Amino acid sequence: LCTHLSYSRSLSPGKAVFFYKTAESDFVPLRIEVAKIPQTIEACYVPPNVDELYCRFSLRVEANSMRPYVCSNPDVLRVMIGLAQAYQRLGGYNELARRYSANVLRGIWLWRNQYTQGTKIEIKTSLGSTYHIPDARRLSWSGDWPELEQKQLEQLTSEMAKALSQPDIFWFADVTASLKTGFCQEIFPSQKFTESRQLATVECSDGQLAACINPQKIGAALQKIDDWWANDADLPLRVHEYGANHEALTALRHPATGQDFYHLLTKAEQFVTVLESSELPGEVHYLMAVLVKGGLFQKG
Amino acid sequence: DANLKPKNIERYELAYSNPQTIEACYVPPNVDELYCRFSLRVEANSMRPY
Amino acid sequence: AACINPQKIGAALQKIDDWWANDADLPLRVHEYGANHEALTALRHPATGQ
Amino acid sequence: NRYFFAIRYLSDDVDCGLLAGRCISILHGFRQAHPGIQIGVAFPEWSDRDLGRSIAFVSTNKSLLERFRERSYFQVMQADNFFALSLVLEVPDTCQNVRFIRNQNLAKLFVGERRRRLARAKRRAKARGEAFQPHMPDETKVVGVFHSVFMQSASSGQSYILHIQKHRYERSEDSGYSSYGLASNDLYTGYVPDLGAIFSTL
Amino acid sequence: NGQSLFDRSVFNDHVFIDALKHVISRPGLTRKQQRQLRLSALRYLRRQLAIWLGPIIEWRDEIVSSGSGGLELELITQPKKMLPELMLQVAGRFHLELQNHSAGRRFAFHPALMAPIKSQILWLLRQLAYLHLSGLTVYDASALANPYLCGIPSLSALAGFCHDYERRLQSLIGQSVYFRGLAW
RNA sequence: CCAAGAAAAGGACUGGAAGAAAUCAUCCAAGUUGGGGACUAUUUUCUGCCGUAUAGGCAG
Repeated sequence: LCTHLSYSRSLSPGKAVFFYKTAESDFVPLRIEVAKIPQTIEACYVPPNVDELYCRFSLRVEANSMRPYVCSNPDVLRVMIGLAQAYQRLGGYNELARRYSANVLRGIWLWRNQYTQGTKIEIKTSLGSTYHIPDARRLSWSGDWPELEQKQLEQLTSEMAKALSQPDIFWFADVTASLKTGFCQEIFPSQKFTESRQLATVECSDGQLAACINPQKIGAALQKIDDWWANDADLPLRVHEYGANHEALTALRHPATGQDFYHLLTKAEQFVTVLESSELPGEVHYLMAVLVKGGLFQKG
Repeated sequence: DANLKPKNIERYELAYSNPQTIEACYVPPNVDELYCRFSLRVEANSMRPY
Repeated sequence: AACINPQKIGAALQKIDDWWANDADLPLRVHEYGANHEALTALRHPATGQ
Repeated sequence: NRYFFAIRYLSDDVDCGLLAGRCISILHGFRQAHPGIQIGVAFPEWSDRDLGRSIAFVSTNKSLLERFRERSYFQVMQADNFFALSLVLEVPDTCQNVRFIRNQNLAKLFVGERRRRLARAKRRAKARGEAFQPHMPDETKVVGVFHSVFMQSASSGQSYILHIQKHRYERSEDSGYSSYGLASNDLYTGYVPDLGAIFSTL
Repeated sequence: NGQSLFDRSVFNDHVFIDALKHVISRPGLTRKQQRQLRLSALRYLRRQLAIWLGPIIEWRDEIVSSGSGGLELELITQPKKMLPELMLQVAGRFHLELQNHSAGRRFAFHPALMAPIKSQILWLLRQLAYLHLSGLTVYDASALANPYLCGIPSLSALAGFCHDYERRLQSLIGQSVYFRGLAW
């Protein structure tokens, strides 16, 4: 290893905002009511006579895991470059793109608000494509998707596979979903972290406030595609260097097992050798996923 | 510890979050374009030692 | 209001130096010792005479 | 002209909101056996931060209050060293009164209440034959401090919360207590002495 | 003085390090063997725990009996009855002291040593929970010892004092009483 | 049983008068802080009647 090594993030959303349409104007925000009772109570629900609620966010994808942002060691750099390319030319970006793409179309980024009478998801991109999932309530992590839907997963996978692997393509997606709702259904936006509770909003250009979901909360949902441990797929974990599992309060790739990122980072010379003899194993899939969610890998 | 002994930490002790305070900046909803501006002056001042 | 510092704009404008090693590559910010921040090194170390 | 007795909780881990609810339920059951009675509930350890670890009952009929004290629940809880009980004695003549009014208006702070109110309003319009055209209020309200008591429904499948406020007494009219020995904002006037005094007895 | 009151070398004993290894122990032996090695290690460590806090307890007893602001100074100044409640804090500091030592990096915060250390500390805390004439004042003493010398009053006068004091006491107590020496 | 034993330093008092610290002065030249991130969970707040009513009052 070496003293300085960093990657930046290769995939990121902006934030999500809730709103509805009227006959008089196209963008009316969903608002939150507060009573000072400081120590307050507050509430948010769809108001009477609005039949459906809209949620929207934007996504940029960048081929930025091909090269270290900073590296202080010429030998570490030579290897990391050789590895990313050794992988790229055998495929594998398709696999990562398939996993990311599946999560967008499924709709899990809606977290606790998935319980609707029918959710429709529409996607537009900067290359001129449009995708349409008429009903997002039925698509599993594991299983065969119904016809015409399986197909759009392949088409979206292809655009993203490119966005992740070739530079100088400026790829944007614009994701809007519609929630068909109940009579006065409660809505669950992001909460504020404090030292009673408060909810998060954003300001509109006209001064009104609106309910929202934070950027990283959308992001945490998209990248939850780690099921390469213990030969038991279950449900996937949010990619983490130690395999953290918040629900059970544990860690699946505890350093004690030799299965964490840092042990694996030191075997790069051996992986490149294998790729040259090539089948891609779980060990290199994990590593590539972490490099995409870049951060500090230092003080070796 | 020096890539040698992995530290004593019990499994559950790493499932905890690490809170932080940060500043951030985002473009507000419904703005069509953002502008950036600056001025530049150039002087013929390399002809002679200050 | 959010801004970009004067010398940060400046560092970008003066990023012009591909005269070393007879191989242009990418240009460096002009520096008396040829510093290269991305690689944490220096291209015109006094030991070279350059 | 007034008699009382008090109960204190001995355990440091006691949940006041859960436990207080049982004493009220007993009072209610007693009220059902003998409709023509009046017994008030007081909180002599009331605070702005919490409800307190003690409860007291106040009335005017000594012989009736003794009968209440003899209810089996209280006797069991004492025997197992959960409760400390006092005897029935006369209320001191040197104190001030408080109301302990309960406020159902606070229900409107929660989504479930608004949903029910509107569902009824829609249906109610059919008699009028006009289109359902509801009209909502503004974004800011101000309310006073209140504490919660956990309550079970009477012969049904529900549970809910009682919201208690404390008002200072002002004298007028004649009295009456609600089924829970609580006061109402209107047309249910009564009061209790604020016996935070002489509490060294338990 | 702003300095640590803790022992400067209780952790410099190679036996201490061994003792820890023995608490951690090993399979393959009989119950009697394991218990004998274990208990011996614990007794040793018990002593070390008493030594480790030694100068600290010494400070307390000396100062409190006779008549600032750091917790290792203030929490010991408090009532002995309170001391048992400091067990978790002491145990914490203990691991830290090991963490800061060249050898203790192999042991500090190891799960194996948790209960042992805590139990022995708790025990210790529960356990924790010649004629001397002082303050004499003389007015107008003769500072001229002999016609040749000024300074400390003549020693012949102190020997004198010891004896007049002895005679007065002897007339009060029926038993023989005798003064071998006198210090100043 | 001490270079041993005993011991009242007291009473009174005018420091005063007078004075100019001043003139002069150039701190300058160059410069990238940066990379990553879940505040909600074994929650307690449901079900109705009167009132034109998301107002105000009520039983369980």
